[PDB]
Amino acid sequence: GSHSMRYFFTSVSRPGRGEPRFIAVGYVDDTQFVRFDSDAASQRMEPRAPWIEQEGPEYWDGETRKVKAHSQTHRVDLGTLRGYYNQSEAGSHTVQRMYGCDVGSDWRFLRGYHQYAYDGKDYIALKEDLRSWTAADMAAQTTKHKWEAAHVAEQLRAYLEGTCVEWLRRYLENGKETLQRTDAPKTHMTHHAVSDHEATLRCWALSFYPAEITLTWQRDGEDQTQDTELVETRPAGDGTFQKWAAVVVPSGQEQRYTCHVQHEGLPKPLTLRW
Amino acid sequence: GVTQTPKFQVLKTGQSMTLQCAQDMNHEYMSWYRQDPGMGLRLIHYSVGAGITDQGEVPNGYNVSRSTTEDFPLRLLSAAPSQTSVYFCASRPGLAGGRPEQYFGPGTRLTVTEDLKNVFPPEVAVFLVCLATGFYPDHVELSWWVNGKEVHSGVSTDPQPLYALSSRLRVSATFWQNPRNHFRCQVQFYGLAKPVTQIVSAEAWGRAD
Amino acid sequence: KEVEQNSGPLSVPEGAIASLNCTYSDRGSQSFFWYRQYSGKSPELIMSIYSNGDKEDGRFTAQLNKASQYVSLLIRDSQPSDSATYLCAVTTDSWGKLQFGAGTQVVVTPDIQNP
Amino acid sequence: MIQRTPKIQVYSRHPAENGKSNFLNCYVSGFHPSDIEVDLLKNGERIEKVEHSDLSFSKDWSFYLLYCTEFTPTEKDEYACRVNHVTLSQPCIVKWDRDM
Amino acid sequence: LLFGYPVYV
Ligand code: EMC
Ligand code: EMC
Repeated sequence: GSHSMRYFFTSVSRPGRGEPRFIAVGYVDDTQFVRFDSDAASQRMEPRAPWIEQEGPEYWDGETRKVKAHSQTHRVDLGTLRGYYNQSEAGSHTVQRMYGCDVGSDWRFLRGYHQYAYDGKDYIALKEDLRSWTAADMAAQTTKHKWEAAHVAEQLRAYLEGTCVEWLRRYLENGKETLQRTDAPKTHMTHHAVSDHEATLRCWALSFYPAEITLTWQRDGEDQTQDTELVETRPAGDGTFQKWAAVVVPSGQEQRYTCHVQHEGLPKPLTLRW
Repeated sequence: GVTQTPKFQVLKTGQSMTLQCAQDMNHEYMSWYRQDPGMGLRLIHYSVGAGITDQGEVPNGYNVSRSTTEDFPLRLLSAAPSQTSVYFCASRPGLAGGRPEQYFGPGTRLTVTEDLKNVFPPEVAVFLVCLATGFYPDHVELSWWVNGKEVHSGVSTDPQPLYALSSRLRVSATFWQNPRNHFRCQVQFYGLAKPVTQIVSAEAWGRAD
Repeated sequence: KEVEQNSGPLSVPEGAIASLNCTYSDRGSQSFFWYRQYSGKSPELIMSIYSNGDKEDGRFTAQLNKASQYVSLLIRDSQPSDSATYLCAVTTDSWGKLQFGAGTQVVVTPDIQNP
Repeated sequence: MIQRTPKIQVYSRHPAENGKSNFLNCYVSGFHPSDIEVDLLKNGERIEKVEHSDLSFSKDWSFYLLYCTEFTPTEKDEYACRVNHVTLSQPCIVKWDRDM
Repeated sequence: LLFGYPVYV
């Protein structure tokens, strides 16, 4: 019964078009609870879950301030990075950052994270020991020394191991009904005959939460999933998820094929026979 | 670290004055406080970056700028008697560093009067105790100087002027009863009639008895 | 946000323990400090705690109880030079405002053996 | 720099039954850069009252977004999604198929 | 709750 809290930040330069775009989103498992968007009206950190609303003036004032600090640091970084790589002022660039923490079944600290990317790939990441940095290139080395001198990992470690887990637990309790919930998938199959000699079986998992799930096609031991089509687990729109897998089984062997559903809301892994 | 000038300052209602402050730590966040006996420290103004400036708890009567990141001057345009207090300047790294610690500057003591007739330097007298009396404002730096070299060993002056101020220098009879050693009680006054900043001293020689 | 500090003057004999308490209101506070201010001087930093626990470096010991929103400072082996007024400060972020307590005065009286 | 083509999925929130109210979804995922243009279509015309989500991304830095519109499906109505991204030489339209 | 000490790159 593990959990995790994560924050995602996105920065995009707008060449010839003013200030860059800044989006910040916070999540507790698969459930988002806050957001900040530079294009939005309020210009403050906002709630996206019902349980975060009864937090108070001091919470929203502080979160707003802190989100503006991150936007400022990012806004400045876009210029810095273009400097390091000597890029033109003509092109648009992206910076993304993520950090959070995972707690075990007992809600005690497990893992801590802090990654940073530029133009879609890793630039610099804190190591699992929360005391070291991994640089992606010579330019990222500049940042690494700069951060070592600035004592940043020291600061993150304190946060990711403490505050982060302290607050997560706070949210877990406050969102007791929503977050600590677990929904088993409403599974079923479907068969689409292409012709007299070509059949398609589709395993269907629907209405499950969290999104963690693994679907496997197996013919009494046969590793068919190696040749199975699986779609990215998608959101239904009401807090639950959906996913499916399908294989082209030549008419006849279809009844020997069975699907395997894996989800935390199911005691024993379901095996559906056709 | 954080340096700030002047140390002391007397002004009369209406006079403008600017308290300079500087930091060489490459900090982006500097602030100004005033410390009064009944409230403790109170923020006046602060700045998180160059060109960004915001009012604090008691911004009334103060002006402030920040063209560079290294200095953050506090400007009073027309002095007021209520502005009499101790001013501490301080700085934090801001977005330039992960160390949360805020550092204070040495401090500047200011006093303001409405119809100036005051500012009387003190009158020092040695008795071993010393005594500076009748001075105003309470801006004094007092020390003991034996044979031309100040001592700190047995010196114990009062923490804050009672203005008047007392001080002790207790040595045993062997060093005092030596006719050739001279003690001097020096008092540095900060002032402006003619009561300019002065150095009023008193003395006594090691008696023979 | 506000910080409430110990009390008035705390007098302790030279060699004893001087223990100070501090309490804050903003639950989201992330950084905590202790300053020492000698009469007629500027506040000097002496302790910083970023995790809730016991930081005992030097002759000073600092405790942080986030759940109870409480901070401590225990001065072991008290010297009369310790006589100063101690200020508790707390903050949320790098752009947050530092907030101090009214300050608690400590006076370490020296051991006279005979008067 | 990195360039990734979006994977598009047009489905509904609940099993489609003509005449009943439902929600049509167009989930676009795995793209990069972030700028993307998504529209839900009915009989080849733009649907105006469509909601989109807060831009986020996955472990591999690729972005994901959800768009949706409440709707009552029929036997004759046609619904699709229209996505535009720099990796697409021309807008990509994905029709809604009620099995999926 | 957000982190309180971001630093430029
Ligand atoms: C953007 C969720 Hg309909
Ligand atoms: C592969 C064209 Hg949408």
